[PDB]
Amino acid sequence: TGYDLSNSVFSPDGRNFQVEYAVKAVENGTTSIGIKCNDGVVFAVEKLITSKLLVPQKNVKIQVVDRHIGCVYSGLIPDGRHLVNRGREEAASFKKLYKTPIPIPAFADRLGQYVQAHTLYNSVRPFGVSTIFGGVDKNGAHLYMLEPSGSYWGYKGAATGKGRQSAKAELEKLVDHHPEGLSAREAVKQAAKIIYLAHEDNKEKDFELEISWCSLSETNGLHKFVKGDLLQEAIDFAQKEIN
Amino acid sequence: GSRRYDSRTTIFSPEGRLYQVEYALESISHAGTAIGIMASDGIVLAAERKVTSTLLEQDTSTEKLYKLNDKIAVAVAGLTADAEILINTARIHAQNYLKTYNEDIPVEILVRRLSDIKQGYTQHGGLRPFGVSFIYAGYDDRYGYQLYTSNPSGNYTGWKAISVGANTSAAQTLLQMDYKDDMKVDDAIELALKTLSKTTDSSALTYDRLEFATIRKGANDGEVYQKIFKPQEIKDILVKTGIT
Amino acid sequence: QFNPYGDNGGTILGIAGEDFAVLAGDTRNITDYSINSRYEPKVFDCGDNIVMSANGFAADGDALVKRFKNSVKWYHFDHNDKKLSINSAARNIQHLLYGKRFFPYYVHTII
Amino acid sequence: DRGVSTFSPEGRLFQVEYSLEAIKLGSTAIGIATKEGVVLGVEKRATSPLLESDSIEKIVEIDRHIGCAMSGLTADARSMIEHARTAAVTHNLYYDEDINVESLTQSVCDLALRFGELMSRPFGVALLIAGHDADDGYQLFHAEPSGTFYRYNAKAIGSGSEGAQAELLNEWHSSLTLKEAELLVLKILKQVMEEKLDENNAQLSCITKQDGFKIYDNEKTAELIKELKEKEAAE
Amino acid sequence: GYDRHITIFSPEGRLYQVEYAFKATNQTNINSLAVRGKDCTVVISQKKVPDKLLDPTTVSYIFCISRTIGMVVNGPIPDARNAALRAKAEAAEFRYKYGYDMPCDVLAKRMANLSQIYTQRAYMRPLGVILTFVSVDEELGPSIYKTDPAGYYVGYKATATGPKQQEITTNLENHFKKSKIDHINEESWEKVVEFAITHMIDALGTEFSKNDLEVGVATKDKFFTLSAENIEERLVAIAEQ
Amino acid sequence: NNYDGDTVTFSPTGRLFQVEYALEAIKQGSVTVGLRSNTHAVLVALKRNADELSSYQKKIIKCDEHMGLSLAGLAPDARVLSNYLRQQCNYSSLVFNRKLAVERAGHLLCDKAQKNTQSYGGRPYGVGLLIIGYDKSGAHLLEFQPSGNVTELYGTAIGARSQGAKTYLERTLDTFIKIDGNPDELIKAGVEAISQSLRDESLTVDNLSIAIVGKDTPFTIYDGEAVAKYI
Amino acid sequence: MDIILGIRVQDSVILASSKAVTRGISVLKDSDDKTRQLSPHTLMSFAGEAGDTVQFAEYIQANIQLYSIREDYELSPQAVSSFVRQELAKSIRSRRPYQVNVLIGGYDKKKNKPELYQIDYLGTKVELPYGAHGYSGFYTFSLLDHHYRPDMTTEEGLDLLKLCVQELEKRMPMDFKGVIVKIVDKDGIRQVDDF
Amino acid sequence: GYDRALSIFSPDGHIFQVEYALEAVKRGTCAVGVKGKNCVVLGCERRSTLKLQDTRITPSKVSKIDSHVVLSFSGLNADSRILIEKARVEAQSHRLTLEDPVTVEYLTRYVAGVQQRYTQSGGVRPFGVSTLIAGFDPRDDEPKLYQTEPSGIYSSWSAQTIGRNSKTVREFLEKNYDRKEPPATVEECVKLTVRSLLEVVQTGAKNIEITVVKPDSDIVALSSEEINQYVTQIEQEKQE
Amino acid sequence: MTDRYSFSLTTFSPSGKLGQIDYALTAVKQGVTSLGIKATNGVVIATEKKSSSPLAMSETLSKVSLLTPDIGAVYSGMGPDYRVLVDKSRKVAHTSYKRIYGEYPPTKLLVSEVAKIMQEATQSGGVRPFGVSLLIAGHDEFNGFSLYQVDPSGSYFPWKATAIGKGSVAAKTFLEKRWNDELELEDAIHIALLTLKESVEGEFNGDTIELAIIGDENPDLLGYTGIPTDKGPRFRKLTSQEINDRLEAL
Ligand SMILES: [Cl-]
Ligand SMILES: [Mg+2]
Repeated sequence: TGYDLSNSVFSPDGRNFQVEYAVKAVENGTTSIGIKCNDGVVFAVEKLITSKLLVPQKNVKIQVVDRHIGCVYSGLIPDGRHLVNRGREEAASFKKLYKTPIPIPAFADRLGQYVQAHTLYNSVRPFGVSTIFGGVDKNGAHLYMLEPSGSYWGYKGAATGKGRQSAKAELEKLVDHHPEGLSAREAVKQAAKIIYLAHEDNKEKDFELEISWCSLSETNGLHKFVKGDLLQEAIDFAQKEIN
Repeated sequence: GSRRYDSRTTIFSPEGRLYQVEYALESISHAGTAIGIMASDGIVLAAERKVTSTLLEQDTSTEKLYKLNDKIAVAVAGLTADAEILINTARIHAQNYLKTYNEDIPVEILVRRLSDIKQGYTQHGGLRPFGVSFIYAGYDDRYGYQLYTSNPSGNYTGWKAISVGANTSAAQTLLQMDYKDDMKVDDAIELALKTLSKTTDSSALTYDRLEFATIRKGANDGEVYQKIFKPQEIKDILVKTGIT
Repeated sequence: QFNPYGDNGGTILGIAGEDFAVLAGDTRNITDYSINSRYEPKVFDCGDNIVMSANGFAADGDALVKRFKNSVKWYHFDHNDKKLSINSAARNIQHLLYGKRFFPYYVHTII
Repeated sequence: DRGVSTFSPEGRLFQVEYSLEAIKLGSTAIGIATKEGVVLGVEKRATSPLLESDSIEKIVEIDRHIGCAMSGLTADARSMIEHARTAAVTHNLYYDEDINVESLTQSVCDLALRFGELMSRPFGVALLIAGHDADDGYQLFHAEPSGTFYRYNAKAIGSGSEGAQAELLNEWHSSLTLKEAELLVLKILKQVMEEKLDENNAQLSCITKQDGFKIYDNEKTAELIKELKEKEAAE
Repeated sequence: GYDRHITIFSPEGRLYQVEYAFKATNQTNINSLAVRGKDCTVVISQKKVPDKLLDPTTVSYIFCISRTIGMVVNGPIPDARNAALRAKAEAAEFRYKYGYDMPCDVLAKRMANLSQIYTQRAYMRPLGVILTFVSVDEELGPSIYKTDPAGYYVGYKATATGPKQQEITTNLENHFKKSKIDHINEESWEKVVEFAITHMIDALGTEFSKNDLEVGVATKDKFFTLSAENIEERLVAIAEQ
Repeated sequence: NNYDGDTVTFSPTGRLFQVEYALEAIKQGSVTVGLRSNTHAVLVALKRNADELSSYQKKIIKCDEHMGLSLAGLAPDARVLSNYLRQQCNYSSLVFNRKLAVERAGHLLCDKAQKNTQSYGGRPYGVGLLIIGYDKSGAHLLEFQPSGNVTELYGTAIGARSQGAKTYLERTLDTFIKIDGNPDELIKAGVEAISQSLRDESLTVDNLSIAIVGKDTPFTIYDGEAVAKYI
Repeated sequence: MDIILGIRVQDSVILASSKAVTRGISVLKDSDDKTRQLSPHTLMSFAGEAGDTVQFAEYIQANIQLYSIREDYELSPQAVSSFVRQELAKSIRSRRPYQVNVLIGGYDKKKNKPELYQIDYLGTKVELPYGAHGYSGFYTFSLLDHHYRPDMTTEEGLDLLKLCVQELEKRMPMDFKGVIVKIVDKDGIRQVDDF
Repeated sequence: GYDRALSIFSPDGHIFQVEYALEAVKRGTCAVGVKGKNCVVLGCERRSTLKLQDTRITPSKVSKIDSHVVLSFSGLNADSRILIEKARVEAQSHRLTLEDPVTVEYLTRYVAGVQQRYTQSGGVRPFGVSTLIAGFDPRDDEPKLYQTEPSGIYSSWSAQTIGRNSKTVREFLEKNYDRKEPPATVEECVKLTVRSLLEVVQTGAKNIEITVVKPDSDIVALSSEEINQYVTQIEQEKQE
Repeated sequence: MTDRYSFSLTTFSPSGKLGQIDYALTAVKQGVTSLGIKATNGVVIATEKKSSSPLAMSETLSKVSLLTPDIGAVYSGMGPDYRVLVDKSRKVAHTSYKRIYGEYPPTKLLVSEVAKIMQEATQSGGVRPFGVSLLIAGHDEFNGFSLYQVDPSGSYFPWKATAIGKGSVAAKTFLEKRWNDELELEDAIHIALLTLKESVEGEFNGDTIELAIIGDENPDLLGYTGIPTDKGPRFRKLTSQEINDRLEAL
């Protein structure tokens, strides 16, 4: 054997074991989710409070690309930042040449091709993150989830990290119970609940909730962080549902 | 990364030998024998073709003996494809010298440069060496008739008579026995063929399994002529010495 | 054709005493016959008790002062906060100026 | 095989740690810093009696105010010295002044870790850089192939280093004269050296503010050796 | 045995990495099929959306390379999209340099040559995909050309790719034995799509809803994919016969 | 085991062993403490010597007038990273006439360390850094790890036996955070914090290293007789 | 720089080269030797642009001396002249060409014959019985057409050369401060001290 | 470009590639250098398994770097040509810029620096060659003899030998060479060099090369008969 | 990133073998049989069209390829490696010859350029050898008709007649019996079809056999008229119908 020692090497199955090993690093990371709604998308993430010494609200994990795209990820945090830095360069060159802001599907492939490129050579390591991202463009709302292999699809709801199965189950119920659609303000509240429910799989350390959103009506198509009264309202909604 | 798959072609053994050079020499020892003999009035090059097939086109073929310029030729032992890379380089080097100085290149200078190229492949670059040994036969106005050999190590030496390729041990003993300094070309021709005829792995030495060449001053007055022997001319010289 | 230089006018003056030194300069900045500013300083405290002015073409003057101020900053980092002596500053400025020998800073510099 | 810039499980660079073993095989070099000057002394260690010992150049001038002694794979030091000399002279050209001993050492130590897959391996030599400047006075530095440098009051490197360092620990005080320091280097060198110490197989040097960096003659060192032997026999 | 990790020859003259790339082809567990009409070329592929949270409109292995050329992929989606983007760039560049639309077979050759390079050069791995290119070429007419990780390519009367490829292949072979011709003798592309689906149903032995299939159609001067309702309309026509 | 030859290789459980081994170099390094209030930020560093004849390895480096760090692990790697920070701080000043935000400083270090963990040939940085600073949003303290992970904190400590100081600061959180407009008292809390990581040795005059930055205080380092006040 | 002459006789080559180095309205030097020995039996005189002349001469000298050491053999005058020509032929299409004209006087030991080559800055080589560069030729060529014979001795060649220098001293506008004369023959290169 | 670090440290602190290059030197034919009062002599072994050689054209073991400096070697022959070429180029370059030929020390220091560079450059192996560099500085009558080796260290020697069985001939020279009184004449110096090679060589026929270097670029290689006279004289005195 | 494989993947083993070349030759052995026969007034090259599937159109896959108007090539071994070699061979004929001399290269020199390309894959960094043996048939004015074999090592040999691939050992023995120096082109085509039937197992017709000749000039295949010196390509690919005509009188 030895097929798992080098990246870009096919095993006799037809698998790239190094990519599957990168997925294990993603599974080890904290929970993050994405919820598509009527006219936009909502992102949320679990931030483990390792210590009392961590400054609240000042270790931001959700990142913005351009002005209309939000990105969140689980796994190796530096790898996620490197991917967003590339995403920002890709979005900047698109807008530079074509004037219009980068569409979400266009943006999704730019990340996809870049991540996929890191499975082609043994001189690079695959990305140790699954990235949930999306936003609002001319064709409406789009949510995506990208994996270490470069594989991505569009999603109604997306989840990754240590509590992905719990979050997926909760997401599937929302899709069934709301066939006509979920509103942006509802999706923020539901996102909070799902992170709190998904925290049961990481319950040694208590956590800090962080939410962001893009919505055509509520945020005017731009990416914003949920803060203050709207954040606390979503936390209270989540607290009421666990009890 | 790629380190895993690197053979490390340019390293020393614990004994102080170059693995790849030694193994390239082992490759060359299975190649058809080539003999060079230097006489007072010319040089002979003789070489044995590698196990010939009856349907091989013999007259329009070149495997062992190559022309570098009008005054210098080489006999090859090893990979032909590798030898041709080096030959074209040597041909170009000779023309660069002629273009620069308006004089034909001295034999040793050409040999040294070709040998320096081979040396480079043993010290840097991480590539395999050229699996080739040359016998250089040539003339210039400084040293007259000269025989050299070079091998994959890039080391070269001068000779009165020499063999490369297969059965060099046996061939060198036979040359060392019958060679003498006042020898003529026609005698050297006979010695070359007699040596191949005894050291050959074939049943009997025939015209179709030989390449032959001479470098004489047998042209008209103070000038050198290269003669790459035709099939019929090898057939006649083989009968004339009484081998067939 | 594009001319990369200009004349911003003004004048400067340096005098040295026994235990002090002055570097003066007018505050007027001009182009041709127009006044750009009545108060645009061109004599700067660069740190380590060194004052500097690079009068002539203001863009080149500002660029040079900016580079020397930065040179002082990196001298501290690289040499354990050592004070840059006036003679050492002078020699450093020579190299800044001469570095553009074939596209000069159009300035008369005084420190 | 394995990468050149690889960490061990203990958190150390393999190649750097292996180069330190090469330095332990090298000949002894000792430096002592005083308020009157810094003394540098080395074991020459000729491999054969036919070798002309005066050609063994293990103590070296970098500038008039900075000297250097080496130990280990001494061939590796040539490009380090060349860099140091250029750094010293270049700084004088740019700033019309002598360069600080610490800044010189830092410039040399920047080369140390410029290796990988830049040069192919770390340096296999340690340097004792002794000098003087107006700011921090007389200084002695130990520059390693790890890129790290420590200032020392006294320091020994090479094969007899751990035995000599323990001896320097007891003997060094802040009021040592230059003459006392010269004898102390000779004393400690004679203890750790295999062959018997004399003017031909050992070399002394110093750096003072007044006279700058000076390598001592074999005649001058011989008198200090004779002075040392008499003083030890005197009690 | 490092001769199984990179693309160099094994003692028996084989490239194991190339062979293992072929096995990656079936990792998606999807079967594709391509046939030619008189005026058109139809390609169909199974569409499996296991996760309920997926947006089914974004799940696709058929690609519009140029206006005239369509491509279906059998293999993982990252390598599929890598190949698609490159093919799109190649087709566009061809048009710019040579002043006419890149033919299906020429693009297939170009992509095949690229695949060949990955089997010879060590630092590049093969893509674990089989690319089926389709068009109605202005010189050659309805065309199907297929590329694999070995760098092999060839034209086809019809073809199939996937885990149950052999069952589909023989099903089509038996039809062309019977019909005695190189294509589907049919006027409209609608009925050629119906043929393609019908024969896939018979070969695989499964029934299809509108969301179980994915259909691409190449006509003169355009290649297009069918929507769920276009396929549903097509499924109704088969059922009522 | 088989997956620690280089940084480009993941283990079967999704670990990067070369990064973890680089992390191990920090644990071997001498202890250093960071803590802040709303007005000031303080670094306290225990310096280490080779022997009694040697000097004490300098742990604290200045990056700008408003920012600087303390190191633990490979000192040459701290020199490379601090030099990079100096340049980035300086770029912000020359181009934008803007003091570099301490948060952006951390983001830049994270991205620089990351590139070394994803490429063949290179290696991770073998050092951990505590960055303090005062910018437009008040006092800050960051913890850099060579994995790439940067974290903003009220207080922390890294190096050998850093868990003692880190527990103390976790208890003292409510006290020291409100030491506003009082440098000497914030330092005292830091000196008391680092004292919880001491074993056999105590804080001497040429052993202790303290640095401070704040509202009306440039980043300045105290060594030698200047720290005798706090022993 | 200005005046360089060359005369090939029966058994030797004689090169005469002016001693003046002028810049502006000042003769800076009146004892300048405008020549370099390339090998024991090959001498090159030179004239042209200031700086270029010596830089080129010494560069050629270094290359020929390197060849001599490598092969333990002296290159023929013909071979040296061809090398020099090629260097100038490269130079002329460079960013900044060598503006240097040369005469190469050598004794070929294999042929036992003196040889004189005239090469201009463009790389224009000619073998001649007598040669000159610059305005000198406008007087000397016609003079030598008349007085030169191919079978002359070295002493006859020196008298023939004296006749050229006298004519140049009479009719040239500039004071070139006389000439340094050097003879190249079978025994090597020597300088005539009293001319 | 090929980047691989071939010369690297091992756990015990050795660079094996440099040490294995020394084994190649140990395999090479013996070379000896002895310096007298007013001369230096370079002696060289030539292995006698090669008959039918052409000694006119075969590369000589001693090479002139300039008219006043010579270089002999032991180890890989192909490798030595690269060092000799570089040294010859540097010799001419020094004359061009300094207007003075190289000192023997300077030329040695250059060659040694080249050897060192190949012990910490990526993609290259060390030179499997040790050299003896001998000559006289410009306008100087003091003899100079230096040695270099693959690692890059160099040093001056009153007398020294390198190559195969060099430890035997070094043993001979260590007792037979007096520092207080070196070989006063050329004859004495050549004889001591020939004697030292006769401990190792085999026969004193076409196996020994001798090259004598004297001050002011006075270098000459001895012929067979001239060397054979020393061999004949030494053997007759030996039988005692 | 970047090609870090700057070192040879083909190296000498202790026995002196070049492993990758030997293994490439093994791949050629597995390949389908192809052959070449030289006549007095022409050359013939032939091979079996091994169809991957009956649905596949074997006309689109061309094993016999035109390199110049007077030179053709056929192979045994790995088809993709051959295809790229043909591309490079066609291009090198222009860049290194036709764009310089204004005429197409002679057979031996084009062969030499192909051999060079294959030799470089045997020594250059980060590449394996080509897994093919070529048979190149061609004509030029001064050498006349010629036939060459080119192996993975880069070695090439001129042949009167030969075969390579699957059943080459038997096919070469068959050709030794039938070949003489007085063969006309039609006789050589006849022998080629006889020799190839031995190695072919399934169907044997014009649709499963690919065969081309280097013979007389073809003015009808030139595409234009008016230039007397330009007389048309000597390379001609025999049609499916033309093969079947000769299979009746077999
Ligand atoms: Cl292509
Ligand atoms: Mg002219």
